[PDB]
Amino acid sequence: SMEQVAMELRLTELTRLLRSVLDQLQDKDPARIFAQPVSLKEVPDYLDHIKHPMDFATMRKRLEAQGYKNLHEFEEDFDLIIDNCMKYNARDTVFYRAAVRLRDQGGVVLRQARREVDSIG
Repeated sequence: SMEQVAMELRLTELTRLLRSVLDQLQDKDPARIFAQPVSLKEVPDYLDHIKHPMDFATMRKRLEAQGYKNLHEFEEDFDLIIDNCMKYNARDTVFYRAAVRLRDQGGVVLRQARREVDSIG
């Protein structure tokens, strides 16, 4: 149907905007602390602690399969990256501190993304 196509074009454009959002958030992580999944070879107990692991590479795979239907779903995954780190690592660690800085800096980006998603529809 033509409606299915129109819907698919909207998803494609959302995907375009989320890719740009993703790039901007990932620049707020210059140490690449959140670039890849936590290694279960190197942190064998991780899944005892963290039930839904997340990282930027995993988001990017979902993104490129057009697997985010709306900004809320994408933000859920970004929040997992931050929140998982802030539970697993103590306050006095470079990891926890990196998460706080990512959260703080990403807030700005996500605030305008929401306006853009609403504005363009």
